[PDB]
Amino acid sequence: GAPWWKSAVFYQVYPRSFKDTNGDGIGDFKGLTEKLDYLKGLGIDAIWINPHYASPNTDNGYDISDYREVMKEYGTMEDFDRLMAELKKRGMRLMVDVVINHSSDQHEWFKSSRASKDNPYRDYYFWRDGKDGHEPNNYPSFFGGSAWEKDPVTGQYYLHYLGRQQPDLNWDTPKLREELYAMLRFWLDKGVSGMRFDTVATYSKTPGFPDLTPEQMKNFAEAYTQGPNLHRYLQEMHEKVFDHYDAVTAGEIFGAPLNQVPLFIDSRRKELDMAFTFDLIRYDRALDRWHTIPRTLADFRQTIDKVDAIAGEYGWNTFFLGNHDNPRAVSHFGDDRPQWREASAKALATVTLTQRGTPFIFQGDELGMTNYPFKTLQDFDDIEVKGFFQDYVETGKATAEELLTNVALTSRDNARTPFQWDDSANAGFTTGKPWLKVNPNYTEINAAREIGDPKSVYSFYRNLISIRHETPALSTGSYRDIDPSNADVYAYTRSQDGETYLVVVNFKAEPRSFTLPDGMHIAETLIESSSPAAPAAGAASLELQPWQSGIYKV
Ligand SMILES: [Ca+2]
Repeated sequence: GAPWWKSAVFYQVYPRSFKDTNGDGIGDFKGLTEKLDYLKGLGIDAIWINPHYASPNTDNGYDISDYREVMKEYGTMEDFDRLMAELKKRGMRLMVDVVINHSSDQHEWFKSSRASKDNPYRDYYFWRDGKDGHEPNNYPSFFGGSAWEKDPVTGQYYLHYLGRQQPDLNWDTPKLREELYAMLRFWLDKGVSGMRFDTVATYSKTPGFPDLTPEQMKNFAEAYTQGPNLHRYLQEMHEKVFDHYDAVTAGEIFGAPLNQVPLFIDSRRKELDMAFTFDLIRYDRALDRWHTIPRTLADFRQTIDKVDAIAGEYGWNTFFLGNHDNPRAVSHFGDDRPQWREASAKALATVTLTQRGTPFIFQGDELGMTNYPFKTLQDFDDIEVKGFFQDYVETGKATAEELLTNVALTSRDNARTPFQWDDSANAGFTTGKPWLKVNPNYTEINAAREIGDPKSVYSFYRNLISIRHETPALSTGSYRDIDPSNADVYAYTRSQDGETYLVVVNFKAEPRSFTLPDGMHIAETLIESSSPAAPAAGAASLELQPWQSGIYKV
């Protein structure tokens, strides 16, 4: 019998934008804890929360200044415990975000580290001499300018792949690794059911920090995942920590080449249980990460196929169409125009809940929430956008207008707009002023209107989730794409123990025909979206309306 997490449905909560209960315009623990019935009624088994630790919030939780206290905005340790207690009451599990590629520069380790060259915490981080009057090498940072930042106190530079205020932690130092393990135990001893490892692939640094080649320079993300001790560190963590608990582990394997993913998730390797990969969510993103490249369904399905293949027999994939780091699912993979939004958010739901892997639903997608209509660069909270302005506008590579028009479609802030609960002031997210503006379409896209309506996107999510739970083939069954070259109609089977299901999803806003594989016939129709009528028992083909989806037993 396969583990519980292979057949669970996860939901991702970005606490900052989920539910505010005290008017500061920032979501919090009490807010999440109040919405657990909503989550439970949806069908959700397990929730992954974004970072909830003490932080200066230069990168909204991903710069942690104390790994053993909760973030002051979210509430208190007691609130957190209540959150756990309430989830347990409902038979739900918590996965937390674990952010140990870097800490905050306000962490006490970094404060001590930077204080002098000879202190017990110097090697908890990377400090290095400049070269030829400048940085130690040509590493760029994700968040703009150099990955190296000079400290006048010592004259040395420290490494930061992320923002200046997120110094990278030095995993080559045994005492630092040991501290990380003791920290992971402090959370696991409290009964957390899962841990999601932020940028898990960049823990290992290249010895000698040589320069990146001009090639490696255009794809720095990948270069940062090539550290030679990476897998030895992941194995040690497992042996010293995960072996002693029963929590599931999942890595954000950002920037790694797809062929290396099995090293992280082959269960025989005793590293991680599940992979978040980014081949799909970035399949139409340019190497600079702010332009987009036109792709088709054929690219979409071929990427999924490849990613499926690498899980193999002993590895396991999560599956996701959206997260706090990417544009909104229906906007990016669907068609969010008002006449197609609901139909294509339904079709993407069918995709999400029939993939082989553990699906993760990002807060708000079950309502068909969309990208935000940003109007000026000042509308972005996102430090990644500030970084693009620094790297591309101030250098004369692009104008402010070219940045705006492109990052409007790609920016993480599209995912971070407050969750749309009802059509009251600010979608009922807060009674104060939201930290990031609510999307005006809230008057038409809100949980209250959606739950009341059997034909809504929400109701469709709920129904799909019930179907998935009832049908083991749809979680753990094999996956086979009927026709990978087809750019109109996505279609594939899921099979387990003699039972085979067929999923067919029209990606065109026009009617289309689908012909079943020779000798395959529709036995039953489990569900359809945007269909006027189910096929007949024995059908050898299908007619599809714009954006129609369906799951059929064959
Ligand atoms: Ca609050």
